[PDB]
Amino acid sequence: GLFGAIAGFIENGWQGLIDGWYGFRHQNAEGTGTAADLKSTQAAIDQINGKLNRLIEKTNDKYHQIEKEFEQVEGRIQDLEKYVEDTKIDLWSYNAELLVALENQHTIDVTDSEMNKLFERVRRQLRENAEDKGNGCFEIFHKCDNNCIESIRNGTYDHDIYRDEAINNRFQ
Amino acid sequence: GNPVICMGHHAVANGTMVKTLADDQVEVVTAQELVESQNLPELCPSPLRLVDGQTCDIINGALGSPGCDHLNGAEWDVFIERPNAVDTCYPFDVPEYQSLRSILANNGKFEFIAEEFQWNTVKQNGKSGACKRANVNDFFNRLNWLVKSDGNAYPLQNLTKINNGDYARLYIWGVHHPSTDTEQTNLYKNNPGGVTVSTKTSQTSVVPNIGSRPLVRGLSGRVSFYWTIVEPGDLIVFNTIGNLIAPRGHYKLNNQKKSTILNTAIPIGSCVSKCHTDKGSLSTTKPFQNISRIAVGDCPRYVKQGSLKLATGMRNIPE
Ligand SMILES: CC(=O)N[C@H]1[C@H]([C@H](O)[C@H](O)CO)O[C@@](O)(C(=O)O)C[C@@H]1O
Ligand SMILES: *[C@@H]1O[C@H](CO)[C@@H](O)[C@H](O)[C@H]1NC(C)=O
Ligand SMILES: *[C@@H]1O[C@H](CO)[C@@H](O)[C@H](O)[C@H]1NC(C)=O
Repeated sequence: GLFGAIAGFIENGWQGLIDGWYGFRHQNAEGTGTAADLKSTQAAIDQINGKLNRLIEKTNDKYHQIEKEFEQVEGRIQDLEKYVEDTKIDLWSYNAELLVALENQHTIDVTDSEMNKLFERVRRQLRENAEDKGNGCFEIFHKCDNNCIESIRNGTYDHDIYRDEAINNRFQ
Repeated sequence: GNPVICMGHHAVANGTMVKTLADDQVEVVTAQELVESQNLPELCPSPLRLVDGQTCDIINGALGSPGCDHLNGAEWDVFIERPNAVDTCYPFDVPEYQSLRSILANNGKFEFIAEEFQWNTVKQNGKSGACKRANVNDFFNRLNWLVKSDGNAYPLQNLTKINNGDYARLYIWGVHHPSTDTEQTNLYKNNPGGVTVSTKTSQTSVVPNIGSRPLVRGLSGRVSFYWTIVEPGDLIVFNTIGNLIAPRGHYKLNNQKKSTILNTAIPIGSCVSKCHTDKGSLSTTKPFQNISRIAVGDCPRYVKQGSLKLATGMRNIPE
């Protein structure tokens, strides 16, 4: 992907994460947990279902067309009919082939992008209280119990509360 | 400082391979197939109107061959024409066969209108052993076989039908080809015969065609069938010195022709679908199909590929 998160600095996905596309995994003094992130999940899903909807409905409402099957050759007029139908099928096959390749390259970049937005969002909440470890993980330089963790996950973490503690841990 | 928080994404054990611009095989968590490759083994009678020709193809249905009375008055979106249809009448050909079959199929109904043609002194309603109706000699019930009077008299014929109705008319008429000059003379007196049909805007003339021909249904004789479309305000004139297979009237044309024909053996069933292929109906939401190029109605687009997977999820990287 263009952003290098999925199959990049996140080395793999989590099979244990079964209730969202993206989420958080932590370790603090009282244990470990895995929780889904709803916003990032929903953003990815919305952009993909949108793709699907535009796609699945075409309108190809055709009735009287031309003959496409022949028992014996007749020459000029029949050649032209076969050539017209064969030309049409190749162009539509090309269109289908290109369409799916474009859509898939985009889908993969969107999902890598959303992973990156999620990581960047948490990086911004954490301010000077944490350091990027390089594998999609932050080392948090202050005590962070289950309520603290959940405040990071739900967007209410207030970096000022723990800054003095974290600054002192980071540089001495 | 020592607690750790990690941002991640889901994965499953075994994902689906897709193609991108770059790669022929990328594994993603989910995908959706965009090519329909399954069909129903039946044709759906709803919501499009299907009419089954059964033993008649559409040309025989129009001519009124034995076995085709069930098609009288019939209206269709799609005429279903069976590969195993069979001629039940006098051996015949249509010089522009596919063009007439197209016009009938497109038109979309068999709405026949009887007219009376006051043919002079010639004997009407000729029948044949090659066109049995319930073991009785008969003919195309939409055509009228004319022959000489009992006292040898096939005079020049000259009748006109004027169109002052609010719809175009389709007249189907024909020309009989004896296999000897002896046959010619005992049927139509004169030799050669000849038909010429005309409108304000056109003109046709057929010279009958005498010669030995292979036996079809026990006969060497033939009928060549033609047609004439007569718009409102125009007229049709029939001229004969012999050999005319005359019309009993005309078919109505719709102003707007929106129907078509599908040649298939597939049985009509009980399902619902608006997409019909010659391999049967399609019941799908997919945008493409590889089942048949022959497809009628509201169909996915036909393509050569057997499969095209659309990714509906991210790269799958398990563990
Ligand atoms: C007189 C007439 O119009 N119809 C007769 C035909 C035709 O004269 C020939 O088929 C023309 O080639 O000949 C028959 O033997 C037949 O085929 O059933 C008897 C039939 O009554
Ligand atoms: C019959 O032909 C005559 C002349 O040959 C012509 O005046 C007349 O209009 C024709 N009648 C019909 C009904 O076409
Ligand atoms: C359509 O695709 C399937 C696989 O998706 C394949 O097995 C089948 O042969 C294809 N049909 C035709 C007519 O090519």
